Amino acid sequence: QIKAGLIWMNGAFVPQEEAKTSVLSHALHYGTSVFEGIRAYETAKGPAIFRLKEHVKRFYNSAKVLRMEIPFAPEELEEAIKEVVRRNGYRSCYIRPLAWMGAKALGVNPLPNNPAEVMVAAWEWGAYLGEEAVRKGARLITSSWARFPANVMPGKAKVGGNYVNSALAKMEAVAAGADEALLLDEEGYVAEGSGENLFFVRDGVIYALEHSVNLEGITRDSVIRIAKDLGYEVQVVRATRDQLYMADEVFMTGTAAEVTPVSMIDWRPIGKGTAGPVALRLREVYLEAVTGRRPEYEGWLTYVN
Amino acid sequence: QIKAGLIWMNGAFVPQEEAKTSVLSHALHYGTSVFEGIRAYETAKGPAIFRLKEHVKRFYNSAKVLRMEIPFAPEELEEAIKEVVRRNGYRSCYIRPLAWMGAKALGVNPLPNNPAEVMVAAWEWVRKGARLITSSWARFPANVMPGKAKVGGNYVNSALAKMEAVAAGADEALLLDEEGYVAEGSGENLFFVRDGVIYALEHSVNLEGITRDSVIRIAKDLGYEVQVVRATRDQLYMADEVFMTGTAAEVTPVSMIDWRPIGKGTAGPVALRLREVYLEAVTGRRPEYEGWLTYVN
Amino acid sequence: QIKAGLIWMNGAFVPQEEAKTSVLSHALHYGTSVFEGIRAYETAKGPAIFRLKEHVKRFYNSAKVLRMEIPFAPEELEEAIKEVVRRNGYRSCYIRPLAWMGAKALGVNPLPNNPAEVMVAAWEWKGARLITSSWARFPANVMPGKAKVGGNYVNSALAKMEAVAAGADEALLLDEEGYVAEGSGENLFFVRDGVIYALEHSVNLEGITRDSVIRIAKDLGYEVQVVRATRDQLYMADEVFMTGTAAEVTPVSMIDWRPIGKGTAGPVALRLREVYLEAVTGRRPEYEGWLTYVN
Ligand SMILES: *Cc1c(COP(=O)(O)O)cnc(C)c1O
Ligand SMILES: *Cc1c(COP(=O)(O)O)cnc(C)c1O
Ligand SMILES: *Cc1c(COP(=O)(O)O)cnc(C)c1O
Ligand SMILES: [Cl-]
Ligand SMILES: [Cl-]
Ligand SMILES: [Cl-]
Repeated sequence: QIKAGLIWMNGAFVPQEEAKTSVLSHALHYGTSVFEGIRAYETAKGPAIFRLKEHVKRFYNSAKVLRMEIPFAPEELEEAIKEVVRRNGYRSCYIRPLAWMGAKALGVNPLPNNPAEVMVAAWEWGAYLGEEAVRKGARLITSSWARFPANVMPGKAKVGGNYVNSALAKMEAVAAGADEALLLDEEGYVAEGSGENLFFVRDGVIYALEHSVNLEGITRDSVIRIAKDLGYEVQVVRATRDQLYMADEVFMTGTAAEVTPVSMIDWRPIGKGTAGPVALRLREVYLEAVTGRRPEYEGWLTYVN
Repeated sequence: QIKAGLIWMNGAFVPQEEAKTSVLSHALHYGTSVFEGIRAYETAKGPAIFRLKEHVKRFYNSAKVLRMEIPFAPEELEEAIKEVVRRNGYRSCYIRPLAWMGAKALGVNPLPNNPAEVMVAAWEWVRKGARLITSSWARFPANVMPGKAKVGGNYVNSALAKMEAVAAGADEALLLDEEGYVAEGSGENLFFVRDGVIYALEHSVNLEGITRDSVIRIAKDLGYEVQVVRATRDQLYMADEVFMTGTAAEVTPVSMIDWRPIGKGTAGPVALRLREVYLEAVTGRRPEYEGWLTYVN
Repeated sequence: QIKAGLIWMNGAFVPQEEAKTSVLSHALHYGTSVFEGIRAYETAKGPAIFRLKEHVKRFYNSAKVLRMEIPFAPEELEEAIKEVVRRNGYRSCYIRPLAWMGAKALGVNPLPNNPAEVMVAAWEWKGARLITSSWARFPANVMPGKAKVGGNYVNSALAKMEAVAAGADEALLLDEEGYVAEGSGENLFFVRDGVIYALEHSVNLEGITRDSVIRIAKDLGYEVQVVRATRDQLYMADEVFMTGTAAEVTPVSMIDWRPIGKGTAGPVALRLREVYLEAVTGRRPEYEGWLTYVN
């Protein structure tokens, strides 16, 4: 499977083969888990975790939505997140904290299963997209699956069950020949990708999409701050698929996707048909920030060493 | 059970006992009435009615939505509201102006019943925070009921929600709109605070609160950044603070929603400061906000 | 019929009489066409087309929504538009560019019909009373509301007919959720306590007149906010007005038989309208950039 190595399991690191849970775990049956996507980027000062506290804060916030009790102080989880990097001797890596309801009972109500089991795993990237691919840009296709209304699934939380919607949309997009899916909300407005927030640029202005039913991305937040620091005007608005069709540029953000320009949506080219200068510039500054080359953004980094 | 005393009835004051209307009144059958909630607070210079002008304007605006004709000039209603306070010797009181379609006919169309009958009555009138529960009743879409007006019929929705919330052990209900976003309480506008920024909910299908308006101005004067946004229930769950505003509720901190504590689980500093400046304003202790007060004496 | 005169038909001008297309044209059966509305106003320096490039850009943008191919460069279309005014001797006129899918086939899919055929035609050019329509403007995933696609106007046509039959001048469409959207072909604004409120784009077309009015309003010193609005927010507004190439800035004095403010055209709407007219007729140096002098 995934080459994670030593995994933190409820308080102590164990070999990957020991990082297993009962197949009767509530979360494996009812999607009652919460997770985070965190990255450590190598610097000449060792690995630096990007916006660790903001991600951990969201982790506990997601748990609160499910009334899930995480039996560890945020400080303990933060230490575990730094340790999973050190103990495995990783430089750059992806970190996946997970809290899930165990196998105490299988009634749909997860309360009797509290407190939640928790683990932190991390693994290295197999490959990265090169500048050629980034410039060609991602191709999106609008999904036939709508992102869930705000009173159907908790869209501000990274709750496991939520991703059945993301999985269905992603599979559909790939089957259609696209790189990613663009989900609309039930009313017909653009929501977000299967796991990425959307932005578009028109006549010099950068438009971030309102939160609506989307997750409040930390990369999105980072990109907006960076854009403003560079002197760009940033507006937050609700958008339709055809506002994106006629945008000068479109790009998406996410911990895994960083800043990814989108060159085509529903087989309709965006602007020049390749990544545009704004998205390529934002991506560069963002990468400079996460890899510790921007003193003004060092506050966002937590050095493991 | 209400100790209203002298009530202004279509032009003249009469004892509470005499303030009655036909049970064939259109409004008692079809909810065709409009009302307001106005408060008078005691100050060093006597009772002061808070934002009288704004409330009366909305009273007439609500009537317009129903194509209801109020047979009095706003100035006359304003005098009656001041008199209801004076004549009853009130200082701190709740004032309830009410215009309703009468008993001329009972066809559902209220036009034949114009002009409306009008009456004005009044009666003498935290850190733990209020507990809310999200309702199973959604606030009406903007093309179903006039959500910007205080129309009587609208409150069947509020009544159902409030009843459900209290039965569930909460202090107030939090209504969502039909699309699933947060709307407002049964009779209060909502706000939340996150990372130092105050978020006032967009008007959407909610009533444009005068207390909400007041709080925003106060917040800005204090130096807080205020953003007007649409919000989901979980954005509130993760807020540092959340509070409600309304004439009766003033500025009320909300410490818990759906049994999920908000922030520290007790009233937060921001909501408390806004409430304090608001109470200072309505009691005549803020010169910069004196324009909002109408002194009875 | 319309007194268009010489019409540009896929590259060359021909008498109106010859400006015809097969009744088997895809667009005549399935609404697969795109168009624009552009005006030329007389100025001291001759006819001037208002914001020509922005309109042409939207024309091509509308085509992209339908994956329609326009076999001419924007520059060529812009020249044709200027020429339709010159050749016909027009001073103040309405210009109607149109790109439509032809008669190559009649399967609903329009791709086999590309490239589109194109034509450019032109003709010399109290407060409105509105009634809220029983037809909702289409959701953003039902019809492309940011594009001037022919088929979209069946919705506008139905709303307009209803409004007129009800005794009003124009229709006010709500979106499916119940919020105000726009008129059959005009963007909406309202004024309350000195502030001008432009409606968010939601499912509406991004009007060029709306854009011009917002800039003018800001330049005059007005505070402008962009919001979502309900019908009763309009009922209680001090003023309500709508914008569009044909409607310019039109004040709205009544909605659903409920008077707006004074019940007559208000000062803000009337002023924006007058300043807009001054801009399009070349009397405001600050807005000269928006004009294209034909001569
Ligand atoms: C994780 C996630 C994102 C991206 O948020 P980041 O904090 O930028 O990683 C966006 N949308 C969804 C649905 C997500 O789960
Ligand atoms: C009266 C009312 C409010 C609060 O408005 P205030 O002007 O602040 O008193 C909020 N929501 C509803 C539904 C109301 O009826
Ligand atoms: C053309 C149109 C408008 C007006 O836009 P302008 O660019 O100002 O002419 C508004 N709504 C619709 C549906 C339209 O087709
Ligand atoms: Cl397609
Ligand atoms: Cl619960
Ligand atoms: Cl009516």
